[PDB]
Amino acid sequence: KYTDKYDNINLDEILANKRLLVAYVNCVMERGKCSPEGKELKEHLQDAIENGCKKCTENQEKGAYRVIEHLIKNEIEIWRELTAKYDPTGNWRKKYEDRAK
Ligand SMILES: OCCCCCCCCCCCCBr
Ligand SMILES: OCCCCCCCCCCCCBr
Ligand SMILES: OCCCCCCCCCCCCBr
Repeated sequence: KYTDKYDNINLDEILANKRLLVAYVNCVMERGKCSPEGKELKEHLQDAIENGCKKCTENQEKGAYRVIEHLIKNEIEIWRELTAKYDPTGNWRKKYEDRAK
């Protein structure tokens, strides 16, 4: 089971501040420095894609959808690079895009 120690981080504040959001994106894309939380996310994202969040907490599932919907609607280029890197066979791309729409 993934740790819940970072589960009280306010995702709304991150999504509303481009500088904060880009820091996490560059970390997960393996082109920028990581915060402790960013490193933890980077280290579990591939696994979560392979098993549909089987080890995610309820807060992580809810938070993943919040972040993903925001990217699909407002940061298309970021969404595309993330899904291409972590989900190259497209297990979830159409499913999340359909929900967002
Ligand atoms: O439940 C919250 C734990 C994860 C803490 C990191 C939040 C990062 C959210 C921004 C992700 C941007 C796409 Br890489
Ligand atoms: O259905 C595929 C899920 C895609 C999003 C997975 C988010 C994984 C969150 C990992 C949290 C680790 C603590 Br920082
Ligand atoms: O095709 C699926 C690609 C999934 C990439 C989205 C990663 C965003 C995860 C954010 C984690 C937040 C949980 Br608090």
